[PDB]
Order: sequence, then structure tokens, then C-alpha cells
Amino acid sequence: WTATSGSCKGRCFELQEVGPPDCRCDNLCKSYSSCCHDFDELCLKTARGWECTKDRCGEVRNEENACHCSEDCLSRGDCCTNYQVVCKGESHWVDDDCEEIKVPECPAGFVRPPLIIFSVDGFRASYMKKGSKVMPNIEKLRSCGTHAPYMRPVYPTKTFPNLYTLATGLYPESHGIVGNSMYDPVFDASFHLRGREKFNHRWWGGQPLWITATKQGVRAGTFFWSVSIPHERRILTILQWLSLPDNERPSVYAFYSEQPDFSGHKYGPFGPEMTNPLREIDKTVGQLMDGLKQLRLHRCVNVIFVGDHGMEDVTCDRTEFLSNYLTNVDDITLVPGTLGRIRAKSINNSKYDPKTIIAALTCKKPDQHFKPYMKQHLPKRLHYANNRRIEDIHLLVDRRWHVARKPLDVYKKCFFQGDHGFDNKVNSMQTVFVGYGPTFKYRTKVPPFENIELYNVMCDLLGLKPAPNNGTHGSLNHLLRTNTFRPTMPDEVSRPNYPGIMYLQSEFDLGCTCDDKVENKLEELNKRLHTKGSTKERHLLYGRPAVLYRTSYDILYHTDFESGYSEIFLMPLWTSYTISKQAEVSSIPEHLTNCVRPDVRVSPGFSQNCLAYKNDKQMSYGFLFPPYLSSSPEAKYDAFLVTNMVPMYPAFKRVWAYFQRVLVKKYASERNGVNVISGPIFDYNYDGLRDTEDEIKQYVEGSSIPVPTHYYSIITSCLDFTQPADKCDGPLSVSSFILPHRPDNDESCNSSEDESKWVEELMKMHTARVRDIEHLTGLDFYRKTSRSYSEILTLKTYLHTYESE
Ligand SMILES: *[C@@H]1O[C@H](CO)[C@@H](O[C@@H]2O[C@H](CO)[C@@H](O[C@@H]3O[C@H](CO[C@H]4O[C@H](CO)[C@@H](O)[C@H](O[C@H]5O[C@H](CO)[C@@H](O)[C@H](O)[C@@H]5O[C@H]5O[C@H](CO)[C@@H](O)[C@H](O)[C@@H]5O)[C@@H]4O)[C@@H](O)[C@H](O[C@H]4O[C@H](CO)[C@@H](O)[C@H](O)[C@@H]4O[C@H]4O[C@H](CO)[C@@H](O)[C@H](O)[C@@H]4O)[C@@H]3O)[C@H](O)[C@H]2NC(C)=O)[C@H](O)[C@H]1NC(C)=O
Ligand SMILES: CCCc1c(OC[C@@H](O)COc2ccc3c(=O)cc(C(=O)O)oc3c2CCC)ccc(C(C)=O)c1O
Ligand SMILES: [Ca+2]
Ligand SMILES: [Cl-]
Ligand SMILES: [K+]
Ligand SMILES: [Zn+2]
Repeated sequence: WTATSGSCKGRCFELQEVGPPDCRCDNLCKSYSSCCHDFDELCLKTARGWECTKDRCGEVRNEENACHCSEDCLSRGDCCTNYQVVCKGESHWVDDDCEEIKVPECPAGFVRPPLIIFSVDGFRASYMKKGSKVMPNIEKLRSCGTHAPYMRPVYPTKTFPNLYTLATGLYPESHGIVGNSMYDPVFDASFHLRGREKFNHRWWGGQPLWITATKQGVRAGTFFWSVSIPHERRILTILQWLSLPDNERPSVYAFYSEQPDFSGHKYGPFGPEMTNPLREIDKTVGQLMDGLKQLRLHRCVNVIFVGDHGMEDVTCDRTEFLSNYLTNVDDITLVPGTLGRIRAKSINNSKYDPKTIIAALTCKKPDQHFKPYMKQHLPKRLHYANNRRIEDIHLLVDRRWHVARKPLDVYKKCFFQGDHGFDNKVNSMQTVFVGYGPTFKYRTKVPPFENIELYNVMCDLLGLKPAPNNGTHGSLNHLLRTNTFRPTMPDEVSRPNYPGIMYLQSEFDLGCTCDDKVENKLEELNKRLHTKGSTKERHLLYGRPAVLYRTSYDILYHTDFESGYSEIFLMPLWTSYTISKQAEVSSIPEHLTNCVRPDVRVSPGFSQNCLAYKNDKQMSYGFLFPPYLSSSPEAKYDAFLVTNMVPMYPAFKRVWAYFQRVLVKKYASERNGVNVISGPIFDYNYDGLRDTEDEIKQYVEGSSIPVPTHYYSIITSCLDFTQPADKCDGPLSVSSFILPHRPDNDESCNSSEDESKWVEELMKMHTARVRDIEHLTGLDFYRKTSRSYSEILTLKTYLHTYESE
């Protein structure tokens, strides 16, 4: 119950919301059906529209009007935004030449440049070029300020998960808004776009920017706007708040537009009906900038123009129906659309079985347009698993398609032509970023980056310490003229041992054999030198990775590769080697097919054993440094050391062998040499973070050899490919992957074909950032380069996406 008999007189769009059942006058009261009786009359005036006209200039103030053209409006802070243009002969901001904003030019009483975030729903990255003729204000912000060609949203590429990621710097699995619809089984509560449950604070985790600001004594405008407040009024409200006394005035504001997403769903992303929505958003930007210019703040405020996600062509005839696959369709609940999430309809149904659901959905139809996954098997770059609100079964839907439970769901819920939510590497889902202001650079293009990085920068713009988040703070310093954040590299926690030869061959009883009894004073000195690190500079190009947790490990040197070998996990944490453009691929010799060799530097008690692999009928082994790429017949023996072996299912060895035999050389040819760092990852609790030894769910049978959930590689080369990877004087280029270590290849529907038809496609799906591998391993890479640390942080956040341009 709300006592709406109270009044909004002198309270319109008040910043703090008042306590029920007292009636409200803030920008959210409509959504709660709780505004005072006179909120429309007082706070949503529309009389005479939004624009001054010649005849209104110097009018007698009429408090009924939506906005004012009377002489006193500039001191009241409520002129129509075009007041000075119409009445005082000023120019629109868009018609003024771009002039660099070298320092903030602010009115007295401004303690810091305010931040205004202008967020637009469904604003696809390619609109910046494709719509540029009809968006002159947005085009000026973009050309004059700092802009990226696009900004990568988070998955799923839905509205609330992405806007809340902008607010928090967190992945949706961490902030809790994991879709536009959700069931939380602990709460036993459902979140929906429509209605009231979504306002309950227990959905919204982390700490959004407006709370970060408030806790640190920086005041904030509200970021939510009730949908029925027109945009012109949202702009006038922000401009009014900017005229508050210094002690009352917020420093951060957010405007939101439901367009162009609203029309994109109806008309598709490039429907001819889309030009008008884009012109209308441009006009709104123009209102803001003219209004800032009136207030003399257009060279004071930092403006962010940012979108949540793009928009794809999706029509009802491109719908896959689970009723075409599952016998049991009424025993499941599906969250449908551009992604699928499945759970049991009833928790009391003992016949429900996820394994049989997955199998029935796996590669059943030739052009099948979705792929099922247990959530722990989804590409790690999505970071979409570690939340109870995310159903164990997930469907990754192809761009341009929907998935639904039954045909009747599509016509008893087809005029819609656009949608979004797909994999956040899809080109159509990319969205926009422009920053304009004294704190941003002038006429500067920056590379694409992920929206999870923006919170930290917004905190930097406001002089706030960010709450703990998933951005990499410093990775976007290149967007800024000032206020950069200058991080120090993390300190190394464990230092390595450097073992020499300490064990005789007969101390090892590992059940291994190798045909290696096959032999000089020229050659003997050189082998000792290699084992002491004499080639290390060739193979370890960016320093040893630092281990950021407490553990016991050894550095092992070899002619062709260097490794950091964990005594705890019995295998390398990392294996680093360089392959020049000229390197030759060789085979594993017939006499060496099953060769595994004790490492006389590492005790038997800290080694793997071959007998565990013979006994484990499901598990085989591979090597981290590939024997195919040995520099010489003699150096090849090093590749079969028990310290270079790792556990691999046979089905995974098909992937791994193709990568090592064919792809590494192909990348070295293409990129003019590569440096490779490969290793295992253990993330049995799918939290994106390195497991401790006690979290490991599976071991090679009979042994203490832990089985990795994934295998990674980081492939680095020179950005200027005229220079070889090992002699690069400038910026680097990287691509990386985190391949799932699975016992079948059911994810790849073409896997019965030759590896050349499916393996690289698998690897591309599981592309990763170096930062993702760092979280998963507790390793810190690139510690010794010639590059600035901020540039290296940007390199670590890079994702090679494989989409066209
Ligand atoms: C992306 O960035 C984020 C932010 O930095 C990273 O997330 C952090 O990860 C940390 C490790 O996973 C984690 O630290 C834990 O915090 C526990 C206290 O948590 C509460 O308080 C904080 C602070 O305000 C709050 O933010 C938390 O918010 C979560 O939960 C609420 C309510 O459920 C949600 O609204 C919110 O969305 C958020 O949910 C997300 O995180 C939780 C985990 O906290 C997940 O369960 C959800 O699925 C969702 O992802 C909390 O309200 C603290 O109690 C933990 O300490 C225990 O475990 C450690 C193990 O190291 C041990 O040292 C301790 O002894 C202790 O053990 C005891 O409890 C165990 C578990 O019950 C039990 O098994 C033991 O036997 C012991 O009794 C732990 O320190 C931190 O909370 C999150 N923060 C956030 C905001 O998500 C994230 O890792 C980054 N991602 C990547 C890939 O880098
Ligand atoms: C979502 C987090 C907050 C946030 C931002 O929210 C802006 C906020 O007005 C968006 O709210 C929306 C958006 C769509 C719909 C609907 O389609 C339907 C319905 C309904 O039927 O009720 O309600 C909606 C609401 C709720 C109106 C209270 C914007 C930008 C940011 C940034 C930049 O951080 C940010 O954090
Ligand atoms: Ca983990
Ligand atoms: Cl959803
Ligand atoms: K085996
Ligand atoms: Zn939408």
C-alpha cells in the first residue's frame, strides 16, 4: 500500500527515494506504481513541447510549460535545450568545430569533471559507419573524442546482463544477472523483465558504480529510468541536476535509451524503419550537448556513449524445436530464444537424466542450428557457469536462429525480425564505445575491448577506487589523457628450484621404457650447457612466468624448450618454446613410439609413471613440447622425458597432435616464427580460477597424477611480422586458446573426418585471452619485455575472435 495523497511539490526527480508507504517522486516511482498523486502534473510537464521558438524568447515564465524560454531560465537551470540557439543567436554544439579539450574548463564550484554515461540499447557497432549520415552529433563525439571500432559485450548478449556488467565490471556469472529471465533455486524465486520481482536487491550482486561513488563520497544520479518517462524529460532532468548547489549535485549521471533495440526487434537491424530511430537518438545527443553548452559544461564533462549489445536478423521460420529431438519434451523447462537453458520441470521426477537429454540433442540433424553443452564445457571465454541461476544444460544457438520447446510456442506466445543474446564474439552482437571529454584523448582510435573493462575507467574518471571486478585495471589506460592507473606487476610468490642431475636411472621404477641407449667431447659439453640454460633466451622470450601462489616447482632447461615443472601436480605448469619460420616438422621415429624417459633431475617420487597409463584403460598421454618440432634427432630425446608428459584422453590426443604437428608450424610460417607457452588447467569447480590440489576430481587410475580439465597455449609473435618472433623490437601479437580436455569429440559434429576438417574450428571456438589463462593457472606472463606495463595489460586482454572485420 502507497499513501499517494502526499505531494511531489518541489520534489520532482528527487535523488534519494523515500520510505514506503510515503509516496515517491524519483525517476523510478512509475515502475513501482508509487508516485504521488500529482507526479504527472508537476514532474512530467509537456505543455508546449521541448523546443524554444522565436515567439517564446523572453516570454513571461509559465511554470506549466515542459521547459522554459524566459530570461530567467538559465539561472533556474530549466531552459529548453535549444534556448540559446533560438533566442540568443548561439550555434548548436554539433555545428561547432572540434577543438581539443586539453584541460577541464569547468564553472567555479565543480570539484571534478562530471561523468555522463549515455547508454543505448541494441546499438550495433556497425551503425557508427552505416548510420553516420543521419547521426551528426554522435559522429562528432566519435571523430573528436576517443572511440573503438567496436566494444565486445558479455554473454549472454541480453540487456540487463550487459548494462549491469557496465555498472559493476563483473561477468554476469558473478553479478548474478545471468539472463533477462532466471530461476534462483535457493530463493525459489523467478526474475522476469516484466513485473516486480526484478527490483528485489538480492538479484543484483557486486557493487555498481553508483554505490561505489556514494561510499566514497561522490554523489550519483539514479541509473534506472521508468520506461514511460520520455527521453526529452530524462535529458532535462540530468541538466536540472547539474544546476544543483555544489554540495547537492551529483558527479555521475546516466541516460538510457530503449532505442534502437525496440525498433530493431520489429524491423531487423537494417530495416529501412531503423533510420528514424537512429536520427531520434542523435537528436537526443544533440539536446544533451546543447544543454551542456548552455551550462558552460561542454568542455568540462566526460561523456561516454556506450551500447549494451547489437542486433541480428532473426525470423520465426529460423526456429529449432526441441520437440523434434526429445521424446520427453514435457519433462523439461526451457529458457528459450537466442540461447537455451534446460532444467527439470519437477525436482520430484526421478526419471529426469541430463546425460540422455544432452545425447538426444547432439549432432542429430545435418545443419543443426544449436549445440548442447553441460555449462562447465562451454568455451571458457564466455565465463558463463559459476552461478546456481545458470542451468547445467546450455544450448549455444547459431546466429540468426532461435530455439524453442514446441512449435506452438512460436505462434501462441513471428512479426519480429531482429534479436540478440548470441555468443558475444558474433559480429552482429558487437556494440559501441565513444568517450569525449577532458579526460579522454583527442581524435584517437583505440582497439576493440571488452565492456567488463569500463567500470575501472569510469572509476578512474571519478577518482574512485573500484570494487574487486573482472576488468584488468590499466588495460584501458591508452583511452585516457590523464587519470591513468599505474599498476605494479604482481609479486612472485614461489621461487623455482633449479635442479641439476641428482638421480641415477636405476632409482626409477616407473614402468617406462625407451630405446635410447644409442651412443664425444664436442657434443658432451654442449648437452651440459643446454641443460644449464644456454638456449633459454631463444625459448623463453618474455621472461619466466611468475607463480602467484605457494607451491613447489622446478625450472627445467632443454635445447628446444624450458619448463616450470610442478612437484605437486607432477607435470609442467607451463612449457615455453620458440618455432622459427624456417623450422622443420619431423615424425616420431618408429623406435621411439612408446619411449618415455626418466628425468634424472627430478626424483622418482615427484615423477609420473608409465604403469598408471597402461592400467588406466581410458587415459593415454601426450607431451607439452611436441617431439615433431625437435631441432635435431638428438634433441628429440628430451621431448620424451617423463617431465614433459601429461595425461590425455585418446579423443583429445587427436586434437592435440594435429595442433602440434600441423598448426604450430603453420602459425610460425604465417607469423614469422611463434613463441608457444602451453600447459594444463584444472578447473573442476568451473569458477574460472586455478584449482587447489584438493579440488581435483579425477586422477590417472591408481596414481596421484591429476587430470587437467583443459589445455592452453599462448602463441606470441611480433606485431610487425617483418621481424621474426625471436628478434622483435616493438609491440607483440598474441592468440591463445583453452581447449577442453574431453574424452570424446561429441562437440565437433564432423570429428569422424580428418582433423583438417574440424580441429582448427574447435580451437577457434575456444579462443581465449592471456588473462583468462592467468586466472586459471595463477601464472603471470610477459614479465620481461621491452613494453610498458599498460601495453602488456592490453595485450593480456586481447581476444583473437576469428570473425571477419
Ligand atoms: C570476477 O571478479 C570477481 C570479484 O572479485 C571474482 O569473484 C569473487 O571471487 C572470490 C572467490 O571465488 C570470492 O571470495 C569469496 O567470498 C565469500 C564472501 O562472499 C560474500 O561477500 C562478498 C563481499 O561483499 C560478496 O560480493 C559476495 O557476493 C556473491 O554472493 C552474493 C550472494 O550469494 C551475490 O549477490 C553475488 O552476485 C556474488 O555471487 C557470486 O559469487 C559467489 C561466491 O561468493 C558465488 O557462489 C556465486 O555463484 C556468484 O558467482 C558474497 O555475498 C567468502 O565467504 C569466501 O571464502 C570461503 O572460501 C574460501 C576458498 O578460498 C576460503 O578461504 C574461506 O575459508 C571460505 O571457506 C568457507 O566457506 C566455504 C564455501 O561456503 C566452505 O566450503 C568452507 O568449508 C569454509 O566454511 C570467498 O572468499 C568473492 O565473493 C567473489 N565476488 C563476487 C562479487 O563475485 C571472480 O572470481 C572473478 N572471475 C574471474 C574468472 O576472475
Ligand atoms: C540495468 C542496470 C542499470 C543501468 C541502466 O539501466 C537503465 C534502465 O532504465 C533500464 O531499465 C529497463 C530496461 C528495459 C525494460 C523493459 O523492456 C521492460 C520493462 C518492464 O516491462 O518493466 O522495464 C525495463 C527497464 C526497467 C525500468 C526500471 C542503464 C545503463 C547502465 C550502465 C551504463 O551502467 C546501468 O547500470
Ligand atoms: Ca577452480
Ligand atoms: Cl535469458
Ligand atoms: K591408458
Ligand atoms: Zn532487445
